[PDB]
Amino acid sequence: ASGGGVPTDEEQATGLEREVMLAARKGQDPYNILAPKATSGTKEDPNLVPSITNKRIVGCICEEDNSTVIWFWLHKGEAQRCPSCGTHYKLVPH
Amino acid sequence: HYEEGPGKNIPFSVENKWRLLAMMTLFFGSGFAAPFFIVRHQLLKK
Amino acid sequence: MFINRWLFSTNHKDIGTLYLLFGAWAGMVGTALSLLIRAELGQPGTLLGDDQIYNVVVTAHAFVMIFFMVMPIMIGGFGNWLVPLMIGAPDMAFPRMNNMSFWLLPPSFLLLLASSMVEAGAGTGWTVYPPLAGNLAHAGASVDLTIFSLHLAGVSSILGAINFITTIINMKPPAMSQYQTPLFVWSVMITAVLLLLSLPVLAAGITMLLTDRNLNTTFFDPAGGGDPILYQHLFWFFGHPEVYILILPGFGMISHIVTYYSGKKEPFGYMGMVWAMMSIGFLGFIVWAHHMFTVGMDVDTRAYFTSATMIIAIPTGVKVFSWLATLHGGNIKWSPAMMWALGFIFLFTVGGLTGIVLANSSLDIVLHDTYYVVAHFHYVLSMGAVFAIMGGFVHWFPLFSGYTLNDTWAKIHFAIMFVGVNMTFFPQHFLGLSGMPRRYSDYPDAYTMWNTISSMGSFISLTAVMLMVFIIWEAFASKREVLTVDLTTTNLEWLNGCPPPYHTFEEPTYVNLK
Amino acid sequence: HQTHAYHMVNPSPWPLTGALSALLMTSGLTMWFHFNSMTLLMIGLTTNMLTMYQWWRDVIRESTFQGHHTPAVQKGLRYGMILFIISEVLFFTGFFWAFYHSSLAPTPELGGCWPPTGIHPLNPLEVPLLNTSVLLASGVSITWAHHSLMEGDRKHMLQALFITITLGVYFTLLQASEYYEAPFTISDGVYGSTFFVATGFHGLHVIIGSTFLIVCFFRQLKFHFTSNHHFGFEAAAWYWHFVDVVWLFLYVSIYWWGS
Amino acid sequence: KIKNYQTAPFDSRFPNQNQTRNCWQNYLDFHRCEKAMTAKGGDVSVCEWYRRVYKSLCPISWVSTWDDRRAEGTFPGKI
Amino acid sequence: FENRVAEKQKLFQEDNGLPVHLKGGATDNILYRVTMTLCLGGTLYSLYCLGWASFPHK
Amino acid sequence: ITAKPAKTPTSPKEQAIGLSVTFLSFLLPAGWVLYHLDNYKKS
Amino acid sequence: MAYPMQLGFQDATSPIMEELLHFHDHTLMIVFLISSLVLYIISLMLTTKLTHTSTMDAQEVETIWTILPAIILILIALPSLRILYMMDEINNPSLTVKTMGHQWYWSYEYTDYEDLSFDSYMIPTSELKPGELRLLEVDNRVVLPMEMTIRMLVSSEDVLHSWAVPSLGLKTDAIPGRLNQTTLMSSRPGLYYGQCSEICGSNHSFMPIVLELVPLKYFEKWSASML
Amino acid sequence: ASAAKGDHGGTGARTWRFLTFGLALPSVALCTLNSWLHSGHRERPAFIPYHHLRIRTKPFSWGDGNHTFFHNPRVNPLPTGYEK
Ligand SMILES: CCCCCCCCCCCCCCCCCC(=O)OCC(COC(=O)CCCCCCCCCCCCCCCCC)OC(=O)CCCCCCCCCCCCCCCCC
Ligand code: HEA
Ligand code: HEA
Ligand SMILES: CCCCCC/C=C\CCCCCCCCCC(=O)O[C@H](COC(=O)CCCCCCCCCCCCCCC)COP(=O)(O)OC[C@@H](O)CO
Ligand SMILES: CCCCCCCCCCO[C@@H]1O[C@H](CO)[C@@H](O[C@H]2O[C@H](CO)[C@@H](O)[C@H](O)[C@H]2O)[C@H](O)[C@H]1O
Ligand SMILES: CCCCCCCCCCO[C@@H]1O[C@H](CO)[C@@H](O[C@H]2O[C@H](CO)[C@@H](O)[C@H](O)[C@H]2O)[C@H](O)[C@H]1O
Ligand SMILES: C[C@H](CCC(=O)O)[C@H]1CC[C@H]2[C@@H]3[C@H](O)C[C@@H]4C[C@H](O)CC[C@]4(C)[C@H]3C[C@H](O)[C@]12C
Ligand SMILES: C[C@H](CCC(=O)O)[C@H]1CC[C@H]2[C@@H]3[C@H](O)C[C@@H]4C[C@H](O)CC[C@]4(C)[C@H]3C[C@H](O)[C@]12C
Ligand SMILES: C[C@H](CCC(=O)O)[C@H]1CC[C@H]2[C@@H]3[C@H](O)C[C@@H]4C[C@H](O)CC[C@]4(C)[C@H]3C[C@H](O)[C@]12C
Ligand SMILES: C[C@H](CCC(=O)O)[C@H]1CC[C@H]2[C@@H]3[C@H](O)C[C@@H]4C[C@H](O)CC[C@]4(C)[C@H]3C[C@H](O)[C@]12C
Ligand code: CUA
Ligand SMILES: [O-][O-]
Ligand SMILES: [Cu+2]
Ligand SMILES: [Mg+2]
Ligand code: NA
Ligand code: NA
Ligand SMILES: [Zn+2]
Repeated sequence: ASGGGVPTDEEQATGLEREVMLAARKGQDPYNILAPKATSGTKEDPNLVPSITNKRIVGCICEEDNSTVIWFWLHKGEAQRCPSCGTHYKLVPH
Repeated sequence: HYEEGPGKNIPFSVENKWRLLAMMTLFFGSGFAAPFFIVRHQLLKK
Repeated sequence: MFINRWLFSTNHKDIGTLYLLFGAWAGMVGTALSLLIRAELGQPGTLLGDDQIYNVVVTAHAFVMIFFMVMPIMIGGFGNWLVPLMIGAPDMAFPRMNNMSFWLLPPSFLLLLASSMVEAGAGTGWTVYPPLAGNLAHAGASVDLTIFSLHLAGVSSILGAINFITTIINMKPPAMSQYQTPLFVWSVMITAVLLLLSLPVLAAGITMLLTDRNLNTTFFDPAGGGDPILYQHLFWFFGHPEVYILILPGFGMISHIVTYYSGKKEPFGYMGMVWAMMSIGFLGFIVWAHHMFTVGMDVDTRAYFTSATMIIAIPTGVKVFSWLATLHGGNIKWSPAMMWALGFIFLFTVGGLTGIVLANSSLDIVLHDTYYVVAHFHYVLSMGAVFAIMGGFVHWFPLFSGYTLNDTWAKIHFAIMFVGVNMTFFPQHFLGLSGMPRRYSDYPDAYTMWNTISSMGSFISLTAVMLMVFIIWEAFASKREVLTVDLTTTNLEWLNGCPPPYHTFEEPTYVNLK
Repeated sequence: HQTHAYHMVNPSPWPLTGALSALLMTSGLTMWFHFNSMTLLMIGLTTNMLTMYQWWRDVIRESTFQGHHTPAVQKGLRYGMILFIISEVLFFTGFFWAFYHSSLAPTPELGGCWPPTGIHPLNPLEVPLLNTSVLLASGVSITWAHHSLMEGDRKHMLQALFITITLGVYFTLLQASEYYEAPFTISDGVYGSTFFVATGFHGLHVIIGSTFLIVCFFRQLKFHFTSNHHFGFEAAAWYWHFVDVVWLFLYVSIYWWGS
Repeated sequence: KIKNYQTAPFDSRFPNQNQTRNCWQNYLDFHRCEKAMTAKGGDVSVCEWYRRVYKSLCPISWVSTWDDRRAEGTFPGKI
Repeated sequence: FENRVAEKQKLFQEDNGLPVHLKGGATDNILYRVTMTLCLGGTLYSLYCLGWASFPHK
Repeated sequence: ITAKPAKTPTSPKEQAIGLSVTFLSFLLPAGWVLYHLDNYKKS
Repeated sequence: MAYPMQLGFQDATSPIMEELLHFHDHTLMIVFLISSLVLYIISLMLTTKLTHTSTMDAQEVETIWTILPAIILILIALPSLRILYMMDEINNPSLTVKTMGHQWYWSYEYTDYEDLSFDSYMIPTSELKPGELRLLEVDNRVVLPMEMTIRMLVSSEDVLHSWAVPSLGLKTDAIPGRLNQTTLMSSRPGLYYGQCSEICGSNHSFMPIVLELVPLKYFEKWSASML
Repeated sequence: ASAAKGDHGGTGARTWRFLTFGLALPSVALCTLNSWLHSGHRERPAFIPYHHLRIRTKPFSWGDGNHTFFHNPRVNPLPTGYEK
């Protein structure tokens, strides 16, 4: 007797769960669930780092499989470089 | 919110160093004293 | 607000602070108990009473030092403070369950204290073997209070283990694989797996002891077809993983401290260090009967346990040589934390090597239940686990508090403690080789000289412990606030300042994949 | 405001009340065993149940009503439950080790044989076999309940979950009757010790698992679960399969092989 | 057949450190042999080897307890 | 039964600053006070019992 | 590490007080118990 | 027995104890060597202002410090296991003696021939005869024939104890309900001392073991007089 | 094993309900029948005061101290034998 009566997430998810679900449907990631994919990282094509404030910590895995992560604050303004490999990052506050 | 910063992220006051000395004295001293007084307690039974 | 913050916490840093305060208070209890031991033994004859009061002290000394000082400090204290910061996580996975892991410990400690106050205490050894710990030879509530103390400590650590494993697997930045997490984080994960698997077996065994004592079961009572040796297997199936639980977070802290004060961005041989900690964790589950070489075990079983135990030297040696290779070429900073870590490398190695002597079941026949075992494990615990705790405490005190220690006082403290622990325990090798048994309140006259020296050493360590308290007081009294910390690019836990805000990583780190 | 998906939990008193309930239950068992009194124990059991009720109440408020269980949070709870079950497996492993240690090497006090002289084991083909069919059947019905929930079928989810619970209750009532009818007791040497402590902890977990299923039943009646989000149901089903598998090991080891 | 008995010899059935079953088995064997002889008329002297072995190996208190329980009817081994 | 999850969502998301364990209303406060009173009074009683049991009683 | 000068400097005399108080808090209660041991045992 | 300021093992009284001494010398040399090498390398790493702080390749050197310790372990395990199995070999005893642990004393049974058994208690310090050893003498020693293979069987009638004689290399736990076997052979006459080696309560420190090794004919006459 | 049954294509509630009512509950019903046929008391054996049974190292914390928790007078003797 295949009937219904069970709510769906679309009907009943709420709060942050619902925000995450609705943004994923738009292909957006405001809650940082996905790893961002790097650009070439030049001064012309810096990695664009979104932030809700005017600084954010970056971790730079300089080469694939490095076990050491290089951590630094990225500030609003001119692009900064990773102190180990020089790849460029620029803050995009919003 | 809660207080942030040095001297504020702890459950004890460090505003006065001499009150702090008394508190730390009671705290660590009570731990160190307890086994001696339990030994005394057990000796004064049998 | 005070109750909300400190009794109702869901914050990994405040809960870490609670654990550090609890473990420091326990360390004073355990130190007092160690001084009572060495006062009893400091001259021939009887000081306190017969072996019952003496071995209640010995038993409480061990439980306090292991369950209430080392594990709360390393796992509850450094683990809660550092693990979420080192992976950029906003807290632990189960922040409210985390708080219950902490608050189970004061009741566990109260139960231990109760055990020693009622009747004649639990004079059993921390191994609590029956039938001495059973209801005829230890009638009354003391042993049952000890069992329940262990039950609560065990629940605390099992739920903490679930928390740490979940946090470390699930809450890293999405680009960070397990092979981009710091070695201290690895060390806590592996410790948590050992806790998860071993403590339930202890819990089963001590529950059987409880029912033999109170419900007329006979798991360990031959009159019912039980076997005292079964208890020993269940206990030591936990108890060997337990000593690796006691050292692994120490290994993790030592890796960070040696890397940092060598001026390096990374430890030498990272994947070998991960491999070595996992290998040690695994081999630590298949060697437990080296605690049982004199119980009447078949020769082939003795051969297996001898060989399996010795194999652990190979991954452990990789870690020791990797620490030395981390120093190699460093810009060495002779900080107090570095002194603790260098003392660790050497003295842990001495204690590991006497453990390899004991792994040889033929020699262990003569060395088992003598002070040679006591010497082995105090080199790895008093000069290993504790040296790593002191090194990490001095290194990260400015992060946790925002204030600096006086480094000269901290070097003085290290020097005193180093003399004290070595004077205490090095002569105990001679006492073991020459046949002095464990758990004795007095000894044949020939053993007097080394017992006298050993007890004098224990008083030097007391002076170091008292000076430690003053040094912490002086730091909070003077209020020198931290400004700049070097090497933040490879020590993420410092990058939010000192102390970090209550909430960190509300915005997570950006790590891309490429 | 956060831009990660994890749950910052409100400051909560239940960790402290839970820890104190543990103190009261253990000091209460001590008082009962040694000082002829149940007072502290009854207080501890009461505060333990109150703590569990309000804590898991709050988890429902945080998820169904407040939306804090994002996929990242749910994934953590999945790991949490799996690790919890692993710890419970190892707890039972200690009792199975005790059972095999004593039965593979029966001592002279037993007659040097297993089962011991004077022990008359239950027939594993009577109620023990029935109990086996009951838990196995409930593993089938809880799977039907799970599939009905994922397919959006409220009525058959409830029916299947009700049948699962009924079978859990049936097992518990059968086991209670078998305990009363058993001619051996927990004091009948290591045979009675291993039998009752191992099947006893198993029975406690059946009761725990049944209670968890009943919680899911009433949350389902109140429409808390969606067809895609229902981790409390999944966790109760995993725990239920764990209870079923421990039973099969007990049946083969203690009831059948050890008879 | 002929003595010169000094102590119980090595027994390949019981080669390890735990000799409990060696004591137990020779106790059983002695009393089983004894029972068999006393009935059919014959001589307990054929049981003598088991008697010497269990006496050599078995703690006095075990023998004493086992003897008491046989007299009581509570001995759990089969004789 | 009808689905009233929406009204519970409104109740527990109300912007009133209450922590989740008190956010249902006055019954939460009562059950909290009962729980905590039993726990603290029971803990004091356990300490009295320790005091009693720490000495011999003929 | 670098750090600010002490906000509330602890002079050598103040340290001598803090150190003496710390040591006495450990030594005096234990010393009292051990001094009176004979009294406890002989009871 | 141990003597004042003793550093190492008691002198060997049995061939197996002599094997243990040589094996311990072998192992201690390795322990000293590795400890000293680690201390020396620490000091080497710490005594230069030359630096090299860039990434160091680990693969090659980890072969060395895995293979060399594996070889060392094998060089320990080989003589270790040889003694283990030699210890275990069949020997054919001339005599069996039981000892039963109790709180707090040992009893002994010599029941190969007659029913001989007695208790053996520490001599109280206040009753030592001049020149006797505090905490070590007993009232009734375990008299045994020298130069003969003896089977000792060890059990307990209450809690765990452990029956130990360091100069013969002997330590066998005393477990109620269990009968543990060990073998004993003294190359020399004399008095050989040991102490209870499993915590057993109030007087654990005070239930010692004293073997008295004499020629067979003395042992036989002593045995007859103890009936 | 493939057991002996055999019905997939895209697993589902319908199949698991089929299994519940067509296999699982019938098996419970068969085992329930089997058990009700073989119930009925068995002769309680002669009492023998074996020392490895009816263990009492400490009185139980209920009752008179000498009765197990689910004591059944018909089949559970006391250390002194069956009750009157
Ligand atoms: C290693 C921990 C740090 C050191 C701690 C304290 C340092 C003290 C020196 C200690 C400095 C290291 C020298 C150790 C050997 C000294 C005693 C000896 O001759 O041992 C002999 C054996 C048994 O041998 C025998 O049967 C023959 C007896 C021969 C008698 C000759 C007369 C000797 C005169 C009396 C010596 C008094 C001993 C002093 C008593 C010392 C009281 C403290 O005993 C033993 O096995 C004891 C087993 C110890 C196992 C741990 C090994 C750790 C080695 C670390 C060294 C690294 C580099 C050193 C350099 C290390 C510098 C840090
Ligand atoms: C921190 C805690 C800790 C640690 C890490 C260890 C580590 C080891 N332990 Fe220890 N042990 C204890 C704490 C610990 N132990 C305790 C508390 C007891 C007693 C419990 C009780 O009875 O109360 C005990 C008891 C104990 C016994 C039982 C002895 C007896 O009771 O008779 C044995 C026997 O094998 C043993 C062996 C070892 C070995 C082989 C290691 C190895 O892991 C050590 C490996 C390390 C090294 C070998 C050094 C570094 C290596 C190199 C530089 C490489 C080259 C070396 C070689 C080639 C050899 N330990
Ligand atoms: C972590 C474990 C640990 C530690 C650190 C110690 C430390 C000490 N132990 Fe302990 N000991 C055991 C675990 C430990 N012990 C165990 C398991 C046993 C066997 C029990 C049994 O037989 O059943 C034992 C047995 C044992 C005996 C044998 C008793 C016997 O066989 O009769 C002796 C005798 O000398 C002894 C002495 C000492 C001494 C003098 C110290 C001193 O080194 C202590 C000196 C002080 C410290 C090490 C500081 C402690 C405090 C802190 C580190 C807190 C720091 C605060 C902050 C960081 C804020 N111990
Ligand atoms: C002798 C008698 C001794 C008796 C001692 C008793 C001691 C303790 C008293 C216990 C009181 C328990 C009260 C309820 C605790 C519920 C914990 C829970 O459910 O914890 C959950 C995590 O653990 C998970 O999932 C998975 C883990 C769930 C664990 C549930 C509780 C188990 C307690 C006993 C564990 C024993 C393990 C034994 C193995 C031997 C949730 O974590 P929180 O941080 O809360 O929330 C995070 C938010 O995002 C949720 O919205
Ligand atoms: C946190 C650590 C706690 C450790 C727990 C240890 C166990 C505690 C249970 C002890 O409780 C006590 O038991 C006594 C014996 O039952 C009671 O006295 C009762 O019995 C006495 C002796 O007959 C009489 O004097 C009194 O009338 C009567 O109150 C007493 O009131 C009660 O408090
Ligand atoms: C292992 C940890 C402990 C390590 C060693 C402790 C060092 C001792 C510090 C001094 O302790 C004090 O010593 C006094 C004696 O010097 C005692 O006074 C006692 O003796 C005095 C002198 O005879 C009398 O005036 C007092 O009334 C009488 O209490 C006093 O009670 C005790 O606090
Ligand atoms: C110690 C444990 C018995 C525990 C018990 O008495 O309860 C037994 C059970 C299975 C045994 C193992 C298995 O028999 C397999 C191996 C047999 C070899 O002869 C010795 C090592 C060997 C790896 C054994 C070591 C040890 O005796 C084990 C692990
Ligand atoms: C009330 C509810 C109707 C669904 C809805 O609320 O919309 C129905 C549907 C499923 C029903 C339950 C299930 O059919 C299973 C059970 C069947 C028993 O005969 C009665 C109780 C029993 C537990 C039912 C109670 C009640 O009638 C339920 C819960
Ligand atoms: C919030 C606080 C708990 C304090 C605590 O955590 O220490 C309060 C709130 C209500 C209080 C309880 C009751 O409502 C009132 C009881 C009588 C007194 O007013 C205080 C004790 C008393 C038994 C209280 C215990 C405790 O102090 C409670 C529970
Ligand atoms: C393959 C693995 C990880 C390599 C990586 O992906 O970075 C590495 C890390 C640690 C290595 C091991 C350790 O270096 C220790 C051993 C060293 C020996 O030279 C080979 C085997 C040896 C056991 C190594 C095998 C292998 O190369 C391991 C296991
Ligand atoms: Cu007997 Cu120790
Ligand atoms: O345990 O080593
Ligand atoms: Cu070990
Ligand atoms: Mg021992
Ligand atoms: Na003494
Ligand atoms: Na699902
Ligand atoms: Zn980079």
